[PDB]
Amino acid sequence: MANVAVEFLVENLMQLLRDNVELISGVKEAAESLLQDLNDFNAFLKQAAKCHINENEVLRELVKKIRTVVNSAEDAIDKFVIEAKLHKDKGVTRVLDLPHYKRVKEVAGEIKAIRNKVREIRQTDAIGLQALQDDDLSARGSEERKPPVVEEDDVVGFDEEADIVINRLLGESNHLEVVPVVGMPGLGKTTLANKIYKHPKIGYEFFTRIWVYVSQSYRRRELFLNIISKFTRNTKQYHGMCEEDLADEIQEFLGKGGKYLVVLDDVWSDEAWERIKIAFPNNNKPNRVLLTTRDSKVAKQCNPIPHDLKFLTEDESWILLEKKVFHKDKCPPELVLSGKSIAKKCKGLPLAIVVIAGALIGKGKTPREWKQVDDSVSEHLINRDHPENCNKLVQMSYDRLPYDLKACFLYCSAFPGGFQIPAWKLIRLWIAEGFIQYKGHLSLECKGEDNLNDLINRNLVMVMERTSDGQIKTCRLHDMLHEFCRQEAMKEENLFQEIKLGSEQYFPGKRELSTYRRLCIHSSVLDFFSTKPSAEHVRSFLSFSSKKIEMPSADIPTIPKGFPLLRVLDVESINFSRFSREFYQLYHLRYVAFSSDSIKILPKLMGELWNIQTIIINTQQRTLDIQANIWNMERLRHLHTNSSAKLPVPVAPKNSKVTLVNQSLQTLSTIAPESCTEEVFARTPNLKKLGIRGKISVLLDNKSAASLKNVKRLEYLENLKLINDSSIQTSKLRLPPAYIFPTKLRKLTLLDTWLEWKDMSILGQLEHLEVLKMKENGFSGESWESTGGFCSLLVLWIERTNLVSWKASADDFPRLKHLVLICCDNLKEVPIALADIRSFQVMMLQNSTKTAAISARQIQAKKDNQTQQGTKNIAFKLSIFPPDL
Amino acid sequence: MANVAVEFLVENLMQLLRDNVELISGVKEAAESLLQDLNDFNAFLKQAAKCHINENEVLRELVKKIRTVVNSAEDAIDKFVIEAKLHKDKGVTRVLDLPHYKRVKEVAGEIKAIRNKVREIRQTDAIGLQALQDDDLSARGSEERKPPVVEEDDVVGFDEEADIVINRLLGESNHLEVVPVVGMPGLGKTTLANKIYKHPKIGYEFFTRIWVYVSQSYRRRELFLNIISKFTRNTKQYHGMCEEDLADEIQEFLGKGGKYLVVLDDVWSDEAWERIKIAFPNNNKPNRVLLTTRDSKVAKQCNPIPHDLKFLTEDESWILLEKKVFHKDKCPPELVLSGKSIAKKCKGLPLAIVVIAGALIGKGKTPREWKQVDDSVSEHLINRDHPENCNKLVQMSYDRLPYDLKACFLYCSAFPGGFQIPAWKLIRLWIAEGFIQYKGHLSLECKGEDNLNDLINRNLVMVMERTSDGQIKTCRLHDMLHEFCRQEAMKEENLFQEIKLGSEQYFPGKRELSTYRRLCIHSSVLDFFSTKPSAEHVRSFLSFSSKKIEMPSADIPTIPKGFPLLRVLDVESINFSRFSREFYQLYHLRYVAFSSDSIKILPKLMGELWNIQTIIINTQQRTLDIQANIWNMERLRHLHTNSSAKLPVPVAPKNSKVTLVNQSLQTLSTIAPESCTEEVFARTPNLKKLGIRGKISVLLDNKSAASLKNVKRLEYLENLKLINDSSIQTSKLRLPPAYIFPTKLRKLTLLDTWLEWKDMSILGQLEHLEVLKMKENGFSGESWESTGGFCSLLVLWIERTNLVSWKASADDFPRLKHLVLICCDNLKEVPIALADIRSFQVMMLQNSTKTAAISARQIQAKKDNQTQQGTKNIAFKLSIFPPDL
Ligand SMILES: O=P(O)(O)O[C@H]1[C@@H](OP(=O)(O)O)[C@@H](OP(=O)(O)O)[C@@H](OP(=O)(O)O)[C@@H](OP(=O)(O)O)[C@@H]1OP(=O)(O)O
Ligand SMILES: O=P(O)(O)O[C@H]1[C@H](OP(=O)(O)O)[C@@H](OP(=O)(O)O)[C@H](OP(=O)(O)O)[C@@H](OP(=O)(O)O)[C@H]1OP(=O)(O)O
Ligand SMILES: Nc1ncnc2c1ncn2[C@@H]1O[C@H](COP(=O)(O)OP(=O)(O)O)[C@@H](O)[C@H]1O
Ligand SMILES: Nc1ncnc2c1ncn2[C@@H]1O[C@H](COP(=O)(O)OP(=O)(O)O)[C@@H](O)[C@H]1O
Repeated sequence: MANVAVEFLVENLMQLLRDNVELISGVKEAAESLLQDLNDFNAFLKQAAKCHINENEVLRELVKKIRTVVNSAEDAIDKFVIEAKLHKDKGVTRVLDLPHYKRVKEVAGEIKAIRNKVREIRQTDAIGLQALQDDDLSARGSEERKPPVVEEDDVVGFDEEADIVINRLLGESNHLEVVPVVGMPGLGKTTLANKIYKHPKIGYEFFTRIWVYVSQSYRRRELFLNIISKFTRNTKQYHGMCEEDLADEIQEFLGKGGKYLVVLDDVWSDEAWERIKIAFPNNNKPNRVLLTTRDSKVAKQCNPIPHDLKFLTEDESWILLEKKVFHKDKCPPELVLSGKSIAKKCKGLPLAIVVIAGALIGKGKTPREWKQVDDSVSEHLINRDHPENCNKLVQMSYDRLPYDLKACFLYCSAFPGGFQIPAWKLIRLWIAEGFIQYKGHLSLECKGEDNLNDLINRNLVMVMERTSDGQIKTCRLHDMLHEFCRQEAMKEENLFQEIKLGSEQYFPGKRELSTYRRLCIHSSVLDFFSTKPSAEHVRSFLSFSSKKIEMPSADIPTIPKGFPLLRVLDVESINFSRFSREFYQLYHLRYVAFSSDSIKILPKLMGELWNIQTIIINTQQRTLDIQANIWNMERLRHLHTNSSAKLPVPVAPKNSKVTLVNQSLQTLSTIAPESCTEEVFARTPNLKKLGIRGKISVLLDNKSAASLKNVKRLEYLENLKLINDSSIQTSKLRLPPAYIFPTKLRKLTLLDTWLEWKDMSILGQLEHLEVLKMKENGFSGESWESTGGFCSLLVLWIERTNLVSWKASADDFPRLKHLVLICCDNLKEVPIALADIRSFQVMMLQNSTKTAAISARQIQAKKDNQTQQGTKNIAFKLSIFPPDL
Repeated sequence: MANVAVEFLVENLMQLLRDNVELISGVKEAAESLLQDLNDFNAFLKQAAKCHINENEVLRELVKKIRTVVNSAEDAIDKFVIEAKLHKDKGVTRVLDLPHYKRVKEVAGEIKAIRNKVREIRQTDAIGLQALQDDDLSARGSEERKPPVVEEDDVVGFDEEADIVINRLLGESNHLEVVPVVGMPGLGKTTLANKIYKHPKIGYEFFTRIWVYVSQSYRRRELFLNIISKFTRNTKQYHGMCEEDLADEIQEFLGKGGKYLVVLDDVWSDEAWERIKIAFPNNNKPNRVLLTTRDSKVAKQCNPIPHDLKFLTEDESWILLEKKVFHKDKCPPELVLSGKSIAKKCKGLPLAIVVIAGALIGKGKTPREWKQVDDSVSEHLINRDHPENCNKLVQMSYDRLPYDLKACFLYCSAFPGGFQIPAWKLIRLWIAEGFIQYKGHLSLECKGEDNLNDLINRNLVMVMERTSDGQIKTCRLHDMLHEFCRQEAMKEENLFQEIKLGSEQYFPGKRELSTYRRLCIHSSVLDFFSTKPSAEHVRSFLSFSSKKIEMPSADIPTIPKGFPLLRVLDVESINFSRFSREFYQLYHLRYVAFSSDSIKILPKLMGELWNIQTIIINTQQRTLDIQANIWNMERLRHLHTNSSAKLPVPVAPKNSKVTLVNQSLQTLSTIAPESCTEEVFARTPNLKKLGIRGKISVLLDNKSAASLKNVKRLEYLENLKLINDSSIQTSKLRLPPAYIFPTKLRKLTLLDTWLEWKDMSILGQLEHLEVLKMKENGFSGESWESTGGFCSLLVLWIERTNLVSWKASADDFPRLKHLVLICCDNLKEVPIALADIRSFQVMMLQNSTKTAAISARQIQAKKDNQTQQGTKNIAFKLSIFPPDL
């Protein structure tokens, strides 16, 4: 939508005028003029949006060229800004910088012609404003939306295929067999196969169970490395071994672990199965493979008997729609006939019905909306076999979205097919692109999380992984939605364009690449950069690859010089050895991610990019030294890192009264303990997440820095992590008293502190802490005895400890819901008093002593009797690692 | 509740341990013990609150003797803190200074005996936990509450008595006659009388109309000063007059305004009417006065025929109940029988029904709750005429309130009966008393406002005046609610104690005062301070008088020396010549208000008080100079003033890296223009309100306009005020461009800037501004022509300008709701296009030309025609203050 670009340009111009007067100084009148005209433009596009522009040709004619004239302005202003900052570097103290001030004033001549153009067009727009304001529709207020807790996890009317499949498997002893499943896209082969892979009988039967996704763009060796990973810890060794030997190693590991069930998803080409099957050892055991698909030929080839999936009958259809649109509550009677007619209109496709329930949630729950939706569906599914019917249905759902979500959905279609989207990165990309604008009081990140939850609710985006906290950790887009969104973006809106290279084709020429605004290259990238492209109007550049590619020493300069107007640059999948000066000459850079293996210092010139919001760095060295004045970069909001970062020593200005305290700074992913000082925390009042890697001892000792005591100043801090990199128990470490920590702290992580279990009382004293995660021998001992305090703790996580005896009472953990016990191969039993807590719902116990498993089964039987006893308890689910136990 | 005191002590001790380590260095061990013990008792009392406490004597014994212990600990800790801070001022560098640290360390010995007693209680209270694990009631989640828009403005079934009285009045023209009304308290005499005083016929008949609330606590001379103020512009002439001459002057002015209707409310004693009546000139006019009362005797005395009021019948009863509990929606059928049974039991009392509707909102909308409240209301209204039948019903409603709202509702009875509570001050007092504890993300002020709205919703608190923008401005409690709350506080909770000098009340001795925790003296207070009281354990002190009382030069030491442990101190009704040296040793002072007439400097000693949150200074000087280090005091949240305040020049610590940036500061009432600087605005990031009184020229001068340009830096600023004191139009003033102002600014006020009307284009560009108030010739000119831009402006307020011509179109102000036009004595036209704006609903026009009134009547006719045309328009109310216009 043109509104997005208009708003972003207005905001950036305002920020540049307020903040940096000197750069814009030669053209201030033109800046203010463009500001007024863009405000008026935005109002006009809103008024046009109120109407159905597609209904009138004149309205559609009017919108065109609103966007091009706006685009011409953005270009001229940005070129001017970069030119004048280069002038500042020139340091021409001449009063009249006649040489090359006439170049920045050539850009200003373009600016002036552009201001003249914008003054025009605005006069024509004033014509037809009154006529447009005569008409309006959908005059209503805005309501709230609510978080997407799990709902309808049960699968309507699909027990039949589940039981048939679970029956078929385990037929012939000592045979490696494959179970094909087919059925048109959106039917639910993955959903049913998930229900199988999570049915109790399957987990009872086979010990090893691997979930594997194999699309068309799948890679064989990438898959083998990960499957070997399922068994062992490190794959960096097998980065240097052949696929065949890798196939052999997977075979040995998989054969060792008794039986095995392996799931490969959405296969496309029979040769794909032919190649992948090698790793599986046919060692004369009843091991079952479960592949699903869409094409019939491959299913038939891999086994002469494919099990075809089934459509949902009319009743299943209506019940499913009722569930999705009305969630737990039951439908009010008046809409029943409408909903049943729509369900019948669907023909029993779970995908069409699901998206339609999303559209109904979007419209409302009033009879007029239901009748209109019924009429529209009765029109857009006249055929069955044509997939574009699903596209028409999704378009109908899509039309009702707010334009802000319209931008986010398309931009979520940017990622490659089959790629699992990291939610935090997706939110930060949305922020840096300008799709989320200040409205209200929520922090930008919270608004982004709410937007993602909204998109999940109407069933456009399917969630894949969730956190311990219950939040979302990784999402993606179903194939049909990906195709519809990609076509809509690359064709209509020109949001972005992709450059995947088919056989016997060439990367476009400079004239074509001239008309792009964003690039995505998810295929051979070094090949596009060996050509030395040049497109002055590329603002973003995305490359979400699978492997890590090295960048040749003679090829580093190409990105900075080819695209001198970047804003977003995510090349996390490309490893750099260094950087060139043109890099530090990129002055519009907002988002910047990159990897590296020999980087140790963040050069100081990097602090001259005065618009950076986000920074993400990967480095193999333990210590990363930062020399750029991050206290100078006003708008910095995040600084991620995987090594231990050594922040610079802060100094306030001497001749300037102004103090350097960043109000908008929310993260310091991993800083060294040496910098956990009073001043570092004086400068970050609003900090919400902090991490410290290094030798946690320096913190805990009270000589060098009362560092844990320094932590008291961060009032809003809500997440902390203590990572120790020393591998030597030089002394014993002691946590300070529980009045030093912040009050809202909600999630803590320890790793190799090696603390004594008596200190757990201090943590019990904390009030709001909701998740405790101690990994890799965080607390050392053999005797912990609960002493109360964990009033609100919701998830407990213990991994790689030598604890033996634990003792508690049902009043120690009143709100427990989740309990994680990993790699505790020296614990004996879990206290049974944990079976008394009502909310205790999920437990898991990995690589643990079998006596603990027997006690856990006792606890499960206890809670089963409780729920049987008429209490309104939440259902009980257990998990014990041993297949036998 | 004991919970609130427990929590406040815990929080204060935590803050003391964190920030001031040295003060509590000698006792930190007892301090930490006590801190853990107080957390344990907080949890204990929560569990006790789960099980019913009112009904059980064992519980009401157990809870006692914990409060005594916490109070003893509080007193010991506070005495320790004061003596140790005096030790800091002593500056004894001796390693071992026994004198006055032996007595301080034996104050720590008292602390140690108290910690021992707390340990004993800890051991004892653990006994008796077994029963608490058994019992728990009202286990449920918390939902949201919504802001109080007007509900049931219309009065159910009262129209008939309004008819009788409106018909009754005006019968014998040319006579001064009083109209009494009688009907038991809580029946609605003032509701009906307000309905009359706002009936169109009344305003049409009489020109002048006055509202004057009266009560037993009335004061005549104040009444007249108020009665004459309503007519006059300057009260200076009448201030030094005699009460009889006050009567004379009110007589003359009341005669000037032709006829008149005067309303006097809740007259108690005939002597009152006899003493008041002289001021009314019985000038042989058809003038009317309206009295209402709860007593028959005085009503008979005033006139031999009082019109006794009626009770609501059953239908009106149930109608009122459904209205109050369901607002604009209709009751679900199942609850109809219950609601009607309750309404019938209520006998027809509007107050009983209103309170029961409030209780029903509080509980829920489910049949079990309705049956419960029904079976309880049948139980508590056995008698009829008697008042206590009402008190019991309030008890039923009040029982369900959260323990947080119970404290605030009780604390609202501190104010003397018949006092209109200033809402902002009330919220600030609640904050300083610790009643509102940080919960969530809302600012403390927002949480307080929400709490007040909640209290209003249940119909416990009656609103009196609202602001321009629709918010609350002052409130009060109905008499019976005040009596119930007063007894409940003074007797059961010992929340506070009043000392009302009756004809036979005489000031308690030192022993009795040894037991109070808070005082309220709303009577002669100089008389109480002539006695030189002494009570170490008084924490608050409140005196909300109506007059201003000057403090004798010999009694300024009495407040500090008598009460050396003060926390809150509101004596805004007592003028101070100066402050004695003990004021600067009230180190616990959080809230401090006072007045003055000769103060010009806040001496630097004031900055030594490290806990001050709020400061209110009401000085008659034109300029107030501040020398206390505002940047040193860390918890400062507000600073209110009358004179152009001249803040000190900021300085950073030379030898310390610390930066003096207050995150909590949120107000500066009237700063001097000279101090507005980037140095100051750098220190106050979250500032939300700013005011600048002085010579606005320095600001608005484009050459020195760097001032408002500095104002550009406050991101969250939401309210700004420009007040000019100079009476000389020395030059013409121009607003800087609209990209300098913050983006969220919602309300602007100008006063004597004398700006050209062409500049209103700048203010049009601002997007979110919702209320514009220009007073006392803000914008000067004779020709303003609207140029669009006021996208979201809701109220327009023009006062005392020589504008003559105004031109606009219905697209100029799309969202206007209320238009205020006062003292515009030279306007000739009100563009008719304002009648095409649907949002426009209330209009006003005061001291304006007749042609404007004609145009306004045409506008009302137009909107009436529109609403007649089937459009869903919000009903239109027009008002011209002088009816003959
Ligand atoms: O807050 P309000 O209830 O709306 O009172 C406002 C205003 O207050 P704000 O602009 O800060 O909101 C002023 O009250 P104070 O700020 O001084 O406390 C005062 O006008 P001045 O700026 O000239 O002081 C005037 O109240 P009053 O009529 O008692 O003088 C006015 O009243 P409104 O409520 O009608 O806006
Ligand atoms: O499950 P989560 O709720 O995501 O919690 C953590 C955490 O994530 P958050 O701090 O954002 O909540 C870590 O995030 P990052 O370190 O990448 O910033 C991540 O990595 P760490 O191991 O270093 O904590 C870790 O993932 P994992 O432990 O698997 O590596 C993950 O916990 P999960 O195990 O559930 O992913
Ligand atoms: N039996 C079912 N009941 C309700 N919804 C279903 C069912 N089966 C699939 N879905 C819906 O279909 C989507 C899952 O996609 P899916 O059909 O498994 O992809 P494919 O079948 O193409 O591999 C989800 O939105 C899910 O809610
Ligand atoms: N029909 C009604 N008559 C009188 N009061 C009503 C009615 N409906 C609601 N109320 C509410 O009852 C409250 C108490 O009445 P009020 O007029 O204060 O008592 P009184 O006039 O007897 O002192 C008022 O705030 C009013 O809003």
